[PDB]
Amino acid sequence: ATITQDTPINQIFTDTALAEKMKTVLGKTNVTDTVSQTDLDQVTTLQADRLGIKSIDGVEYLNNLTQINFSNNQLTDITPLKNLTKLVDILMNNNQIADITPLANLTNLTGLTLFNNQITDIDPLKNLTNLNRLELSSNTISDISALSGLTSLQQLNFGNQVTDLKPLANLTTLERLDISSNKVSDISVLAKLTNLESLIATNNQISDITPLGILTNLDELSLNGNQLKDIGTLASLTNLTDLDLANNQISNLAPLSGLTKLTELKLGANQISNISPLAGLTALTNLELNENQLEDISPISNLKNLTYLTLYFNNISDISPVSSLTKLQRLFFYNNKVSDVSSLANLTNINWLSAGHNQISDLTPLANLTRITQLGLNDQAWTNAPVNYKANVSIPNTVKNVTGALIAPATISDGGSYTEPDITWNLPSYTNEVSYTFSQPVTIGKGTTTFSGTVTQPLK
Amino acid sequence: GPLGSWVIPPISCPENEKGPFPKNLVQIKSNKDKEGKVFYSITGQGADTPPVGVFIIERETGWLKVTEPLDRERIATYTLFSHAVSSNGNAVEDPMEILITVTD
Ligand SMILES: [Ca+2]
Ligand SMILES: [Ca+2]
Ligand SMILES: [Cl-]
Ligand SMILES: [Cl-]
Ligand SMILES: [Cl-]
Ligand SMILES: [Cl-]
Repeated sequence: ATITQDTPINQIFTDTALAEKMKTVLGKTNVTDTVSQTDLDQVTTLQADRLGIKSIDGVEYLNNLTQINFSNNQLTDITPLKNLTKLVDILMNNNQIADITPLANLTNLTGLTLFNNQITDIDPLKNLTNLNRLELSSNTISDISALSGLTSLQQLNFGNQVTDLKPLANLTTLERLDISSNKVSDISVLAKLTNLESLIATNNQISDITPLGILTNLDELSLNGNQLKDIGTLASLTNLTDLDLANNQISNLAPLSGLTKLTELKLGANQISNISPLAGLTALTNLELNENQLEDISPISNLKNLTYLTLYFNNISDISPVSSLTKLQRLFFYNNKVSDVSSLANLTNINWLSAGHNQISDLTPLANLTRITQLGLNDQAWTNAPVNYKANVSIPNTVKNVTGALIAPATISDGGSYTEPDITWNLPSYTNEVSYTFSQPVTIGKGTTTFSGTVTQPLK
Repeated sequence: GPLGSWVIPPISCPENEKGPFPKNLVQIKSNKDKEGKVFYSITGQGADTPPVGVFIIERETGWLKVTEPLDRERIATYTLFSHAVSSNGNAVEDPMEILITVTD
């Protein structure tokens, strides 16, 4: 493919978006301006991403191309690349490519990015043995037998129907792998990938992690959204710094106790009632413990490096163990049983404070947390100690804003009324309980919410 | 107020990251997901305004991902917004401004 006479750019590059790009690459001022083969020979790299290109017809004349970026376009047919054998890197994620047969003879390729396309058949990749980086996630690939000979791969992903991982067996140079969202259960082959440093395997059907036992070079592991219960194997992975085990069925955290290099640990949406095994994980800056069965959190008291902590959707009454976590910047404990927030006054650098659906009646301990930018105090609820039923029965309102002033009730049950500080009822006969609600917008620092709730008053 | 039921950690990504791309940054979450199915989306710089698609979000899972290596000297921060809409077509949260900082 060679230009033998000065030819208009728009007659070489037929796609109108690619002609416009090439006009600029080639230093011209009109897409009808003529160019020669020596003009086209000057083009060794091409960054043509994000331009609405449908066809790359004309690339075939760019005889000196070594690198291309056609990502984020509308490419289908990639036939024009077939004879650009000097190509060593291709970026073509986010297109509509199905047939990659044109890539089969580009044997000098070391990097190939094809994620988010319409690829099913990867058999043309068999002869690309020089590949060290290959991205195939967000496709409809179900068979990786074509990858079996790509023994220089260091970075790899694929998707989304690859259940048989056996073809990875000889890819011992793999350092970074992502097999997320492939409905994979059997990860036994991974034991062979002894140089693996990062394994991402979210949203699969993994229950047996024993194959990871000998993968002691792992520093990053994500098994978020699987069916894990027994995590005993993880005790061997002492180089782990970033571990995600969220959305599983884990109860026994003892295997994690010796993983002292962990800085990020995600355990949300499990079956944890005992975090005593986490007490020695002092390098932790991020810890997620939401959606468990926690009550006692006293083991968290030594984790002084924590800047991000989730505890929402537990059964915690005593939040006080967070008082020593003075570096905390974001704290989330919506849906717990906390009434006493006195200890939070110690979290002077808190920015995000999410404390809705607790039993909080008094905001005064939060008054000085002026670095707050995001706040949540909705839907509190508690039951007062019982009082005696009388026809003209009154109780003191105990709901206090950040200023210390009482918050007037929004609603009062059984036709009751309010005048500060008493809520008074007029009941016909005996009733076992009355109630009231409150709803008050409030800002602390720059964080805004509605401090609201429902107070139940039993009558004996 | 603005926080609503959002659960988001601070987001920073080193420049010149090694593949494979796309890479998961954080899993954006709204606890309105306890009331019904929620669908996540992102708008702004690096999402639907230039450079488009540098950051993407997986609609059902909330996984915020980066699609390519970053360069601090080229863009040092991205100002994005996360959105959460129910299966009955209504926003369940106010959109949250997320500042992504590109580090060393
Ligand atoms: Ca959840
Ligand atoms: Ca740089
Ligand atoms: Cl270019
Ligand atoms: Cl979680
Ligand atoms: Cl600090
Ligand atoms: Cl909240």
